[PDB]
Amino acid sequence: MDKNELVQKAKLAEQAERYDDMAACMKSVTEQGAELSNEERNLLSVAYKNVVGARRSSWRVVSSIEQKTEEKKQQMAREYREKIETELRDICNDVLSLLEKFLIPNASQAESKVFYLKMKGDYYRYLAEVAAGDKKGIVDQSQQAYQEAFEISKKEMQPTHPIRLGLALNFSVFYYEILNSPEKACSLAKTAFDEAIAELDTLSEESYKDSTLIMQLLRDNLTLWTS
Amino acid sequence: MDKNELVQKAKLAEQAERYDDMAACMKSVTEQGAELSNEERNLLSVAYKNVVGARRSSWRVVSSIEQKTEGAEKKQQMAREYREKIETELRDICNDVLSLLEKFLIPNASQAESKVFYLKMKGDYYRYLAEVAAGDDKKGIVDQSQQAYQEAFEISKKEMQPTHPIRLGLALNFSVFYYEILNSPEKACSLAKTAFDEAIAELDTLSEESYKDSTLIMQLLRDNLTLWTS
Amino acid sequence: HRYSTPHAQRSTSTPNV
Ligand SMILES: COC[C@H]1O[C@H](O[C@@H]2C3=C(C(C)C)CC[C@]3(C)/C=C3\[C@@H](CC[C@]3(O)COC)[C@@H](C)[C@H]2O)[C@H](O)[C@H]2O[C@H]3O[C@]21O[C@@]3(C)[C@@H]1CO1
Ligand SMILES: COC[C@H]1O[C@H](O[C@@H]2C3=C(C(C)C)CC[C@]3(C)/C=C3\[C@@H](CC[C@]3(O)COC)[C@@H](C)[C@H]2O)[C@H](O)[C@H]2O[C@H]3O[C@]21O[C@@]3(C)[C@@H]1CO1
Ligand SMILES: [K+]
Ligand SMILES: [K+]
Repeated sequence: MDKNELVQKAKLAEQAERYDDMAACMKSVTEQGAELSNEERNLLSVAYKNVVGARRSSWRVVSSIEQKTEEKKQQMAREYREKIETELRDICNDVLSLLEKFLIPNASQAESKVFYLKMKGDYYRYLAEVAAGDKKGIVDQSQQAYQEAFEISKKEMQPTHPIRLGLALNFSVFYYEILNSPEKACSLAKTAFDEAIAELDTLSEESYKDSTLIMQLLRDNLTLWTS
Repeated sequence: MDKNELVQKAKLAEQAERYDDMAACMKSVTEQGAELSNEERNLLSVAYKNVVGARRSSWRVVSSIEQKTEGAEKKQQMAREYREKIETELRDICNDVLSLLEKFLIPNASQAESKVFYLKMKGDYYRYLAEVAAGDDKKGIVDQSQQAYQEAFEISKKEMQPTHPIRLGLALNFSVFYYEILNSPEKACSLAKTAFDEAIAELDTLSEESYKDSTLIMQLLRDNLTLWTS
Repeated sequence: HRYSTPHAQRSTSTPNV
């Protein structure tokens, strides 16, 4: 069917490193209205994170150049920044709207509900990195998504589950960079690592690589934030 | 001042890794009709090489998948048409560049050095088209690439020192064209060995500004020789 | 420096900086 080949195409765009094509394929799958499988939602996640990632990366560069140049070379950098922000906001809006309209309503399992709320949290947070007001409203929307995500996962998922761990990783970063609370970021990160270390028997052969990778990242952040 | 802005934007685009923007800026500079400075033509070529380079890289990934899915009719057809879509972007980018070269760059190039630069570029972008052409279309495209490279080769042999990065870079690419496009490993080795040895002979001709580029390209010339022997 | 969850011979011609 259509869906099965949009997915195969998505996979081919990915191997070709054509992430706009990958996102456009996975967006069409999503818009067909059926619940995504794990593979499909992972492909959707990877596609859009690459698309938005390129903008955030460019944004950090340009904005840094602008901040380092005091007085009309500055203007140029500012207007280039703003042009990048617009791309970036359009991308995040596109995603947040897919979450609200198709993905979060149809999610029949806790695992996939947590996944989508984590995504919602992440894309509001990217909007936050680049907002100024307006901003207060955006931060709150990110926080409420990650919070509901975090409550569901605490009740429904093992501490070593990659989704639960990754949610803890990003929520932690949100506390640190967005809310400027180092201590709460460290406490969220520390608890998530320690609870996984105490339950390493709950790793599946299918999952353990993802799990242990995020564990390392959780600790690396904790190291960075304390040392 | 306008051109200077376009150039500043290109450098900004470059730092933000936005190569479509960088190429759009430098193409505008080019279309103002004046001869490019060294830095400008270097920027123009960096920008476009990154833009076409992404398709070439995509084209090779997709081809390799299309071959290794020989037995699976559906998978392999999807690959063929994805490949064909990439080839279309690739040809459009090549045509864009080749058209800038014919209309502005080459006819106005008033120095041997910039004539060779632009003819190398012409040999390069026809080479990139020859990479994905077939089969009677391919013949005239291969010929276009070889003529551009041959003229650039003759000018540089006559007007430039053997250690000049542009002269070395042309030898490098022209040797690659023999090996890859005309399946002539021995001609390729001969071209590269000569360029390498002629540069080695005249190492006092390097300047503080040139040498790092030159010695890099020499190393590449000998890397290819090594590869192409064994 | 802080990590969020990650994403995830041939002939040489003249390189591109
Ligand atoms: C297209 O999917 C890519 C990714 O999805 C799965 O991994 C997810 C994943 C990763 C891994 C590599 C850590 C990074 C992207 C991705 C899809 C996303 C998320 C992690 C944790 C939560 C996640 O950030 C999504 O949050 C919305 C969860 C959902 C991860 O399990 C899969 O197991 C990996 O094994 C192969 O496939 C995965 O990568 C593989 C190719 C192997 C690891 O290389
Ligand atoms: C936009 O500038 C890029 C490049 O242009 C110059 O180098 C050219 C260059 C290189 C170098 C790094 C080998 C690769 C790209 C570029 C622009 C292109 C060409 C070489 C030889 C011929 C060339 O292929 C263009 O072909 C038409 C010639 C024209 C090279 O001299 C310059 O010296 C380098 O020093 C800095 O700037 C250069 O790279 C630097 C940043 C230093 C080397 O890192
Ligand atoms: K994400
Ligand atoms: K080139």
